[PDB]
Amino acid sequence: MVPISPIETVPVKLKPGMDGPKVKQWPLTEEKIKALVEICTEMEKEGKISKIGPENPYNTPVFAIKKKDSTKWRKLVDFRELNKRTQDFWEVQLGIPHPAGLKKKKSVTVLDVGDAYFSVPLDEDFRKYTAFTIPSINNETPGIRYQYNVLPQGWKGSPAIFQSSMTKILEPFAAQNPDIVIYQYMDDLYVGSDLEIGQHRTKIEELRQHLLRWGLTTPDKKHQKEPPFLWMGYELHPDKWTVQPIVLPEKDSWTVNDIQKLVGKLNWASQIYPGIKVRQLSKLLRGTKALTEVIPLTEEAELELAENREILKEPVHGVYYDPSKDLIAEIQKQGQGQWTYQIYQEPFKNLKTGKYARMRGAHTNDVKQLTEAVQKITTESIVIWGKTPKFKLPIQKETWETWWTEYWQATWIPEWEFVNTPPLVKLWYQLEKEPIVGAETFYVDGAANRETKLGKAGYVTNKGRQKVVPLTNTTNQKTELQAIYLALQDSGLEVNIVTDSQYALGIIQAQPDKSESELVNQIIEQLIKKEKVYLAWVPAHKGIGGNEQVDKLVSA
Amino acid sequence: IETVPVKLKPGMDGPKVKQWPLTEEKIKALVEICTEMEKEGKISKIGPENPYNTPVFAIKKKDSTKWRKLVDFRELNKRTQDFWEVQLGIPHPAGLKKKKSVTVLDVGDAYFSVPLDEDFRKYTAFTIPSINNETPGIRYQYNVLPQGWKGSPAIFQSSMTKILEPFKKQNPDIVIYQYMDDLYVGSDLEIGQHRTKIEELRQHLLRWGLFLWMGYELHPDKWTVQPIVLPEKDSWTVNDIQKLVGKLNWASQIYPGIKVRQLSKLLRGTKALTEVIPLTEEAELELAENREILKEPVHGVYYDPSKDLIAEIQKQGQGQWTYQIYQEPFKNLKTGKYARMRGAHTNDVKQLTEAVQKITTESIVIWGKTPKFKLPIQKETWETWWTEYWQATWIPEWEFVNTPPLVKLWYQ
Ligand SMILES: Cc1cc(/C=C/C#N)cc(C)c1Nc1ccnc(Nc2ccc(C#N)cc2)n1
Ligand SMILES: NCc1ccc(OC(F)(F)F)cc1
Ligand SMILES: [Mg+2]
Repeated sequence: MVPISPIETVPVKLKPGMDGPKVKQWPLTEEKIKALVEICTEMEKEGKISKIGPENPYNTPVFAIKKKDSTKWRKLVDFRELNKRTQDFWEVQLGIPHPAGLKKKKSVTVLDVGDAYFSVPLDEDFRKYTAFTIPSINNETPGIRYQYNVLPQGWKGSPAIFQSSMTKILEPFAAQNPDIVIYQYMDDLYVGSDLEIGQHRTKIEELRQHLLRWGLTTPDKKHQKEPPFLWMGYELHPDKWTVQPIVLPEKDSWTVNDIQKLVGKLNWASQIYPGIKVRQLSKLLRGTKALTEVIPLTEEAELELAENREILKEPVHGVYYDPSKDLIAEIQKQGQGQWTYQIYQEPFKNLKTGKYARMRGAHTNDVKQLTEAVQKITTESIVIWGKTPKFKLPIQKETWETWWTEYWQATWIPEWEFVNTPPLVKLWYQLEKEPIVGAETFYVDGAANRETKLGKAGYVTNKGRQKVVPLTNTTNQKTELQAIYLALQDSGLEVNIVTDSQYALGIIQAQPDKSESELVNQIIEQLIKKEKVYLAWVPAHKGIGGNEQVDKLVSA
Repeated sequence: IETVPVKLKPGMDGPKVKQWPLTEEKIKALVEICTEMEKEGKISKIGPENPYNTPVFAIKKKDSTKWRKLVDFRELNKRTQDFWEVQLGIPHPAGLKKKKSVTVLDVGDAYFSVPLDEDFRKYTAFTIPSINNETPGIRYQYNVLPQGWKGSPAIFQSSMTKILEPFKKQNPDIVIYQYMDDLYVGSDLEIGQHRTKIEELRQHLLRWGLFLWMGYELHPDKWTVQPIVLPEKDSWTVNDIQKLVGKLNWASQIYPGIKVRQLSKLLRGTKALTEVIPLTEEAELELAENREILKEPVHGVYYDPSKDLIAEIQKQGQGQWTYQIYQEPFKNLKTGKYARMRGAHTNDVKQLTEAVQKITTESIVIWGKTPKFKLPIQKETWETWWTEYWQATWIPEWEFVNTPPLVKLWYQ
């Protein structure tokens, strides 16, 4: 015989303080026992399991399950308890490759490694913990006891240990054949290259010879799997990729469940279909969680859906990555906090697309959202391609410069160019850095009774202009905003405003262009109409004139 | 030879911290560095039975053509036991900050000569990721004391003392301070003389079998602070006076004797913001009394080694940044301002990252530990960019300020 290299076992432990599982074996039907005995007899012959003596205290339940329209049985061991007690492992299967990061391949061949899959040796010291019992016929004899010698299907460490073992034997082949790629998924190996077909098939045969050194045979037969591959919700083709078919149901009535499913499909679709929007549809899921509850669609949701149906009307494919070319990312504002993007190398051929939604908060602006979108795309691109794309952004260079230089926070976006593609992101207002000569000065204030919720807001000016308005169902913070609103409303195109409100300053210094607060929105609307606005803060209760006068007026 | 036993803190498991995404050039640099380290026995490949992870990346240090591996051990360092048996902690030299020149050397390479305790090695696990996760990340752990780990200077401290023993007796006026992978050497001599002596020290290291050649020159005796100062003006607008009263009101939380009463009285009326108001005698006296108060140190300020240092930073515009280091609010242990711009002129975030490094350095020199930062930046912007600008071998802790501080005005 030909000596083969053994697979070194991975040492395994239970979690600290925990012992192995001891779980009662369910009674089974006479025929299930007979079928399990047959199955285990064969498995034992292959060295996968061994009979053990009475001294092993451990047990895990075993079941027999029908082949469903066939007569045959399969053994299922329920490892739930042992899994709870087994140490954590390094999980490599997180970090799924994105198709848009793959490189085109002329050939991709699949090899069946299924016989390795069930044959990986298990750490000798851990085997005792895998003990199981075939119940005896009539229970007039001791059950037949076995333990595993190999990684059992369903056990916590099997995927990680099989993956690490396979990678280790593949490493020298990969390293010494830089002209191919190899990827393992379940019991298959996928080997791609650009080689002339003859050379490719030679590489495949050499790979088979390499695996033979560990005793791993692969079928001489021609694999049934061919490109295109259905993989992780994608279609992979030699020169292009897409998501598997996305078909949106028509329904006269929609439930919470149907909406979650609809949004899921749309989210999945958005990585290739440009312009997908989920805002209005996602809303219908706010609160609730009663699953069978039917939600009437708003007109807004109907429109969003119709827009999506149009986008999904015919198939769209992405191309693969060419490392020799720059990555370009282009972004568009879609409205209602929604942003959409395309990443490409050559014009009109996207590698992938995607979307970004505005974060939750009381106030926001387009520039901040655009910035967040840029950071997200950047991070994604590092993951997929290992570099930042060059950005094309619908914001003028001068607008960006005015923004970042004056914004209270440090902020940055990487190399980018303006693309003139409405709607453009712009600054709706900017406050003065110095008080305005010749502009009327409004000293504003407001106050409310916390019990009755009664309040007042108003102003007094250097021209003797004055206003005080009575208010109901209000708060101190609200009256402070109301007072600023009145001064904006009653002044000319240039105005100086003096407030003691740290709350109002905090909001205005954040430069929102939109707010969940009705009042902030009205304030923003007024600011947009001004030519010049200087906002001055002073401390309350200090005897600062015009602030004290209006404080007295509004305090009732 | 002869590993020192190390443990985590009671009830704590090792770090499992996600590797963040790395650029192609950083991955290639790390593959190259780690291949050499593995050959030299410093690190070894590990298997799936090791669940732990600590993030790694690569930097280019100051004036350098080659990458340096930087492991972010922050999580591990928190989870690692403090160091007691021989070492109680070393009284932090108070003279270090008083030296004319302090040069900073990276001595971290010396740590690789000491084997790491066999039972603790698994907790140093790290991963070299692959682009688009197309190949399994490369998994390693340290066989020796890693750079950036809290335990390394502690365990190596015995060896370091012997190495520098002849240098310290030959040069008694010199303060040597070690923090993490850094060695801080102060001297009052002429900078040319200071430099040769630094190179004298380097030879002591190299001769003992082994980025050392580099040095980073500080002059902490030139480090200056920011007292609260008030404008001196011939004519005050209403707006000037409101700004003054605002600033004094703020100052009165720091200095109790501050009074705004007379100055505020000038504000009585409802007046145009740009109108000039003559100061009354009472106003001038008050302003004068306030100025005098502000020339004094703050009352009851003391450093507590058992408390965190907190560092706040404000962006002042035009590449200017102000900062304060404190334990309790309004009792500032240090304040300062950075003007000087090395590159970074179109990049806010690069500027901030450099400010963060300079402040931490000052913190290490003065107190021997790093502050927790309150950064005026959005989390996502910072997290995406900071590693691109990082030149230090340690990393501090930070949190993010989302609400604009009103007090920016007054540190300006
Ligand atoms: C992640 C991955 C999944 C499958 C297969 C998963 C399944 N089922 C097959 C391979 C070979 C890979 N690995 C890589 C690595 C680099 N480029 C590529 N490009 C590439 C892959 C497949 C096709 C096709 N058709 C075209 C190009 N694949
Ligand atoms: N001893 C037989 C055997 C079992 C499994 C194998 O594949 C492995 F690499 F472990 F995943 C390779 C060989
Ligand atoms: Mg008031």
